[PDB]
Amino acid sequence: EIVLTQSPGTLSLSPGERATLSCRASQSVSSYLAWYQQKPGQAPRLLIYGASSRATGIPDRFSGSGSGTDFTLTISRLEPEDFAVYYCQQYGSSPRTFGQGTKLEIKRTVAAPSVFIFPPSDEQLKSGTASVVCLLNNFYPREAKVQWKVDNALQSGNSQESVTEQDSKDSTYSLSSTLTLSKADYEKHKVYACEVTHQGLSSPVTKSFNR
Amino acid sequence: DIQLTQSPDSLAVSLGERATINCKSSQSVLYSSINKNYLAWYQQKPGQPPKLLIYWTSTRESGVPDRFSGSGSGTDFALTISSLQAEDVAVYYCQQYSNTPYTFGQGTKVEIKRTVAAPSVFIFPPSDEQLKSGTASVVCLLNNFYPREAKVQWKVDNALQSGNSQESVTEQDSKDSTYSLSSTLTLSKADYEKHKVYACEVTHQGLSSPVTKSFNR
Amino acid sequence: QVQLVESGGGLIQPGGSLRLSCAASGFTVSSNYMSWVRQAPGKGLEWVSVIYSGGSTFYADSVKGRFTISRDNSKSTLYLQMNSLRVEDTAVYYCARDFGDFYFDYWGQGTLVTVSSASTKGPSVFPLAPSSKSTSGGTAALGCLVKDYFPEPVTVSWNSGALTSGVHTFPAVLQSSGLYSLSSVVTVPSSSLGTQTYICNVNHKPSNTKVDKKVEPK
Amino acid sequence: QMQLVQSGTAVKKPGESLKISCKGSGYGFITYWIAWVRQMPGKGLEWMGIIYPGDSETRYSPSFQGQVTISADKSINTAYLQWSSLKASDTAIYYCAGGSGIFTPMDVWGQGTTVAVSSASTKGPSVFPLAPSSGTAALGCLVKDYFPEPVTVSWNSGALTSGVHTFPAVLQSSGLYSLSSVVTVPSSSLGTQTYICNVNHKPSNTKVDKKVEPK
Amino acid sequence: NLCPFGEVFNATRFASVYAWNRKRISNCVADYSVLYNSASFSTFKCYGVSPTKLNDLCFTNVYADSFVIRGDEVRQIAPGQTGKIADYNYKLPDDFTGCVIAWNSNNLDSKVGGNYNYLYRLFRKSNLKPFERDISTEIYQAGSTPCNGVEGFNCYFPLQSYGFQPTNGVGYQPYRVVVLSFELLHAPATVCGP
Ligand SMILES: *[C@@H]1O[C@H](CO)[C@@H](O[C@@H]2O[C@H](CO)[C@@H](O)[C@H](O)[C@H]2NC(C)=O)[C@H](O)[C@H]1NC(C)=O
Repeated sequence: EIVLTQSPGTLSLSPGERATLSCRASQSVSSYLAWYQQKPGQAPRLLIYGASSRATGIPDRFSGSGSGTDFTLTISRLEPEDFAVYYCQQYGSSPRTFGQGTKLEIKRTVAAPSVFIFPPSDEQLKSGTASVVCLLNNFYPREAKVQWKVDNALQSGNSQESVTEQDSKDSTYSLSSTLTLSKADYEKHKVYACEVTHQGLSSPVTKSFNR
Repeated sequence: DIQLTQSPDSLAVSLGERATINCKSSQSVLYSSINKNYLAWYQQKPGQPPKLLIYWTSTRESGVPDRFSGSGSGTDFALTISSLQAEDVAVYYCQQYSNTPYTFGQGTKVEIKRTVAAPSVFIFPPSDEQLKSGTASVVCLLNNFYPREAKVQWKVDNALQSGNSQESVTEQDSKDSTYSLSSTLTLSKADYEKHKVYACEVTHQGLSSPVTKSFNR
Repeated sequence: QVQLVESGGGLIQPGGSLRLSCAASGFTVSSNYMSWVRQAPGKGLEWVSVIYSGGSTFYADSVKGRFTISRDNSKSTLYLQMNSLRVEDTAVYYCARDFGDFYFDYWGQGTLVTVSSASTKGPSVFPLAPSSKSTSGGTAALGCLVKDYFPEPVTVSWNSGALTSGVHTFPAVLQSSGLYSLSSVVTVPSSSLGTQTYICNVNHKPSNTKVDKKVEPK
Repeated sequence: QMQLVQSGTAVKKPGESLKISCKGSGYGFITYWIAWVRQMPGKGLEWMGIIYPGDSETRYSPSFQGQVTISADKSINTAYLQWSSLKASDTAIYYCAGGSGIFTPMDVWGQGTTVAVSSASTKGPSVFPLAPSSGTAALGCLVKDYFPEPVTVSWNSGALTSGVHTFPAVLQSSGLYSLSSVVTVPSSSLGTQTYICNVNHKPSNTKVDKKVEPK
Repeated sequence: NLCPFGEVFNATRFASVYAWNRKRISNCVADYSVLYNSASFSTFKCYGVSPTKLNDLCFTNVYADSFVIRGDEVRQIAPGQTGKIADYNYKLPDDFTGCVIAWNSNNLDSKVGGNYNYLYRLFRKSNLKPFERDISTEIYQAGSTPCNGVEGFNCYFPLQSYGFQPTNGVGYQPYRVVVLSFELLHAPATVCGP
């Protein structure tokens, strides 16, 4: 077992800049390295073989460098379609192994989230379960702090968050926080508030509704 | 996993006679189909590491006396010792080396043969020094007997005892080819002093009737 | 041109078997190295097995003795027998053309294999009500709540695919109950709440569930 | 022209770790493969596995695969047999055998390594006289409650050897070994001759000279 | 009248594994003691026969196969082994009776330039039968379209070059392997020991 460590875990660069990706190995593989690109929802595509040779149909802006234990993948003049997760694979020793991958995101002006809150549906209330959904729409950067406060009391352990991939048009993220409670617990409270902390917000924004 | 079973388990052959040990193979043992069976015979004297005698079913190891010979093919193999001597007393194993799971036979004990001799039976009461500690050991001695098969029963006040005796048997004597057995009955002082007569009944082929040696506490 | 299409993925109880097929085009499968690579639902790529051009088969340590790779020259299809499946085997299995046991120059679309003792359940679709708390100026937010389904995936459409601008369908989140929950929200003009009609089309093929839920202003 | 030497006798508690050694010396050790054979007390030979020191290729019997590990160090021409959690069943003598190739007869053998898993310590034997109250009479000594083996018993400091029978040790239910050594002497020498049995137990540093005479 | 074992082991140059050389040895006396007691061999593995008992036996012919492979591929020169070398370069029968002698040759067969003229077969539609030598240099057709002798898509050169470098790991370093095979046919014997 030989481990390929990739750095950084995620990379944020604007289009037209130069991206440099690192891939270090547990042992020396001596240029027996390959590079792949995997856009979301798709299979990996071969980019570099032999740690320097370019695969057919790949633009000249992709180059491979390094040998032994240190390897570098450099992309010049980033295009909006050149942003995905890039994996390095070694074939100098069995088993053939991959790295964790490096996420490559585009970079945009800090955009404040638009906070929306949805009370549980009356139809869902009939089944005995209440789910309150808080929507953070079209914000950047991805990092965002969402806290559920019911009757001005912090809630923990009953909330799950989901984050979309970076949008193709506005280069933003969307986040959904859902607070699930039973009807009995739900009807034991009055005010359900979603407090959102983000870089683009001067002060935290709270959207709240009454049952 | 090629199984090797050899017969007989025990063999009694007089001096100057022929001893034969057969080895049966579950599967054929031949490598590259070169008419060479990959089998070996080993000799293990008591308390000594095994020594290789014959390899490839007919070839003697360097220094092996000419009286040893290997034979067989397919799944039937045999080792023959013509003119058995006193130094050939050992346990013989047939071992195959044609597959990664090397296998041995269960072994064949070889003993010289003897005109049946009856055991000399002696009984030893526990010593007074041992009796102070609170444990009593009663020893029954069967000296210079053949064959090895012997039955020893401990009867205290004509009542058969069980589970409190252990027997030990010596190897064959190098000159008169006789066995010796020691049966030890271990009891506490309280149990020992709860009875009067301790008897050792011996049943052997060389005895017309069972021989009993007893003593009174 | 080279095409690789996979089939045979789905839900299976632990210990049960499964066979994955890979239709190949543009090259002869009896003359090329071919490999199976699985990507975990969240983790990285792991090489599973490879078949040489001469017919030799090699397997990873985590799948040796349980996975068997095979090819059918007559059907030009690559196969992967799973036999004793484990929960840890739950991943998306890719079919890739191997170049001399070095690297994968072509990849198939990948099929998802989920191994769990959980049972298939259809999704419950609940409307995310567009209200005063989901509207700001012209921007109005509405969506649907796809909750408590297993296994993945679930596809969500709005107005039968006519509405695609401003639609955000979040990745499914595995709850503590062992089921999946998902939401799909759209952004619409506030003036269209009373005039336009918005319906979310939820389809869950593993349970043969198709739900078209209408969302109305509160 | 090659020889094998193994490690010393090991006495361990159950659950301990053990690692026995087997070093070869001769012309041609490079071609030789080393295999380990287990022989339980009073049992036959059991083949466990084989390793080649040059490349450390370990082939295991299916009966010993997950319960023992075979390694080697080609620098010092030594093979190793290792246990992680010793069990009471592993009480046996282990031989390493020499063969100059896979699927070849084993020519060179080691003297053997004795392994004892008993959950007992070192205790000195107790020597008790056997009463000579017996054509001819017999006397002896009782060596009881000692651990571990062996015990060497002599009569009159090795002067009396004809007619002496020293029985093999027997493992009692207490976990300690017992032994009896007896001699055959004419019944006319009981009052005149003095018979003393010398019992030595080097593991316990015990040397007892026990005089025996009729009661 | 000793057999020329020095020619095989003490050879100035060695052949590639795909074009492995074999020297037929016959009508001579083989003194193996000069060979098996050397300490210069990293691996000396024998199958079916024992070198210590060769100075007494006889054989009709003896074959010595010479080639250069990688350290990771020395494991493949053995009966019942699979791999690129074992399937497409040099295959030993499952009933093989002989020895495989390998020693490191980093000092001899490596060049700082990062390349050498040592080659192995990378592509082949079927595995090699035992003791089979394929020295074809024809473009390997991985598709249905004929290659017409020009390398391209679905058309690769069947051979690959080792990147033997002195700085590589021990596994990547070149190893010289000599395989001794003993042939016994119903015929007069020509190779016997001392
Ligand atoms: C290769 O040649 C060398 C000499 O350059 C041989 O090594 C010596 O061989 C002679 C007999 O030919 C021995 O007496 C010496 O002891 C050997 N010396 C060493 C250091 O090994 C060597 O045997 C030849 N290699 C072969 C025959 O494979």
